[PDB]
Amino acid sequence: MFEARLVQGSILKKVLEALKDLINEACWDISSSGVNLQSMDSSHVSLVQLTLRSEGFDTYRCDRNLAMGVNLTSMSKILKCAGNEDIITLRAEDNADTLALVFEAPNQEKVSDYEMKLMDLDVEQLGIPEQEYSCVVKMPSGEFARICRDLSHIGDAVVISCAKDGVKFSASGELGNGNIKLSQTSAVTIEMNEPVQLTFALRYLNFFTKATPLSSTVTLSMSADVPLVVEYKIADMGHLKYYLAPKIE
Amino acid sequence: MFEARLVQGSILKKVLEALKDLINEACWDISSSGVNLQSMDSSHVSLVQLTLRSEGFDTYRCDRNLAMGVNLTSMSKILKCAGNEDIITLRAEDNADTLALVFEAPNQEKVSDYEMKLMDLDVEQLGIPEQEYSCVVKMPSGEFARICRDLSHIGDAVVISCAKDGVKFSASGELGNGNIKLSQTSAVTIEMNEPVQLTFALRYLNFFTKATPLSSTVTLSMSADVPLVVEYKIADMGHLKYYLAPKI
Amino acid sequence: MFEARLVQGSILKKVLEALKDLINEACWDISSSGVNLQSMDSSHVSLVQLTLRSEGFDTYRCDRNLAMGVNLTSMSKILKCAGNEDIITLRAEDNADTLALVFEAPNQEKVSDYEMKLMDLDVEQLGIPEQEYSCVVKMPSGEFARICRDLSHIGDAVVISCAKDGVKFSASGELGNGNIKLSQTAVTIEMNEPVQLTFALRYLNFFTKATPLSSTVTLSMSADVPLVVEYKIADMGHLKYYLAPKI
Amino acid sequence: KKGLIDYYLMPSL
Amino acid sequence: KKGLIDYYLM
Amino acid sequence: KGLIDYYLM
Repeated sequence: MFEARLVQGSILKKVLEALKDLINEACWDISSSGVNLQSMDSSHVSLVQLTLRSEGFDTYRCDRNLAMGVNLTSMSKILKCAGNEDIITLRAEDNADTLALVFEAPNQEKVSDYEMKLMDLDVEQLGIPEQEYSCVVKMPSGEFARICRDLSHIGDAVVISCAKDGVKFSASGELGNGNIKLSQTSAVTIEMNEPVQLTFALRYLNFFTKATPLSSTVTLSMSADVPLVVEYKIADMGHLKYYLAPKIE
Repeated sequence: MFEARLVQGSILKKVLEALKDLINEACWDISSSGVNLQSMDSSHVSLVQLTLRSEGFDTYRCDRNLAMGVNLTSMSKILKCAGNEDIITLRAEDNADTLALVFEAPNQEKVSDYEMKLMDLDVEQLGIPEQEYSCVVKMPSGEFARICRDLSHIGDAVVISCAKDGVKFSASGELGNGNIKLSQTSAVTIEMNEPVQLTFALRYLNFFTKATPLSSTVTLSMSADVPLVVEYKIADMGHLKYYLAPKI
Repeated sequence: MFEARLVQGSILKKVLEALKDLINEACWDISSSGVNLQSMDSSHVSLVQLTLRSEGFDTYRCDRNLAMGVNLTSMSKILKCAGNEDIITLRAEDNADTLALVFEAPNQEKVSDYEMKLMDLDVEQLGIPEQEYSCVVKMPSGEFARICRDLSHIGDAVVISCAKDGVKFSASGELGNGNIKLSQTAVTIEMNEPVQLTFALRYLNFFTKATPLSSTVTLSMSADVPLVVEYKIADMGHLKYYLAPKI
Repeated sequence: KKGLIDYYLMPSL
Repeated sequence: KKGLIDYYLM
Repeated sequence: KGLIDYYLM
């Protein structure tokens, strides 16, 4: 059997909000380590990677590994029926055909039980390379969301340009061009082995930023000839990483 | 004439908001005892019944009984032009083809007057049975609205089951199923003479919950083989009851 | 060169919001006295006029008069990338192909620069004649916006009629009619002769997009002249809207 | 029939 | 003609 | 190369 109890049920609601508009269905890999999801979007230009370690759940049991094929829109509709302060329990039989989600209102005397149908999904899961990066930029998540939103009003593509003392974001379209320069602060932090000047699709980025409610900070890891990683920490329990292939033209 | 003055005019704003998406046009029956409106929706699956007692108005005058044919969307447009703190007076001459609505602002030296054309409605008179129900559930209006809304994302129908200590609402659809159980409170209050398990169309309940602003409480009365009633109190004046036929 | 620094950059954000749904394009006429913009809407039923005086800006330089053709939808988009607390600097050469706009964040450590392509406009700025008004009504801008909105749900046109003690706004349509009566006791009327004039609510509801600029609005009215809806800007100028009589 | 309010109104069917 | 701002200009 | 597949392992 699988059973996971998360008192801060709101984490789950935000994760579904952060995922459901980018990918339609995905395998939730459940094991003794916790809950892992890894999925490319339809176009294969981006990849999402969710970790929820077992020790972040108030209780966790996984008797056998399990790949749960999930329609993310359906899971999201179910999770909208949870209040923000609900304790959320996930539960599935071995070789499950369905997933049970139970929501306990901690003030109120109200219990909701939902039962989600699972999909049979053909796997195909390739390893994500382990590496270190030329530049790692830590900054406030709300700032990054705003910067991506604003620039998308000017152009399709963001040039991200990073040196030891600051990071620059540039866009350019029909109406003109723009660039936002943030200075490293005493927070905006830059850990740089060497400078980078890389271009990416804002359309995808403005989807990553729907994870903003998970954390007040976001980190950007980049190198020449490799995907951008935009990571959001899910405090004391995991993270949500989005990878973005460089833009070609 | 007919003339009624309502210091708390927002009540009337909320009543129109609660009616206009469900009912296009209705007769307002004016009389000495107050205002009564009764109407089926155009599909005949639901019925609404508004009662405002003459007592609950600050002044009230009715010389001759009046059946006033009203397009609820027009009336709603007019009441939009009332602020939430306004004193609202309704006035109709005895051979009325129009209704006057006068909005007196609290603070400012602003008064507004509107004249609304009435319509010629020949609606069918028909009696709502008075009865005692198998189950009566008193609960927060907001909670009932959240339940109906959330379940309608799962399926089109709700099964409501009631027992001495608890009411359950459940729905099932293509994505799977869902049920919500609320225990009697020691606020939810359940008076179960005999248990029910009944099916209703969620879509219509979502129209009824547009009355949520009139009351922080709602009451669901149900028995086998009869429509559900969903009742909101208009405190110190009357009520809005929605009736819903069982889904077949 | 032209260069203007405005510490209250939200003035310009609000100006462009007050312009961009009424007019698509316009010449910003920059001189040493300040910035003027004048443009009819595309239907020719109304006219807007913007004055921002040089002494309203914290720094102001203009070595040569310029006429900069601007797509206002684009300028809006750029100004959306400015926060409400930002210092904004406009910059342009004397033979300008582009407008530079620089936003300096308050908490600091954030500077944005935007470069907007200008356009060629060949417009014919005829004169607004300085008139005399039978009735000038000074009122709260929130209250005027609410009235124009509410009445637009009853009919097309407002009949504005004014006299010693108060002003009345009326409309009528298929559903019926309505009147709103405001007395002078903050409502202020200086009237030499009574007036009863009709105007299109559709244009007035574009005008009220300027309501964020001021908590008061003045309506200047006579028979046989356009209505002026005026919003003062701070201590630095105004936006005036002119509306032909609804015929 | 039974899914319509008409069925239940006075005199009830 | 009178419903146009042109009429009132110059 | 503008696809993630390119980089997977």
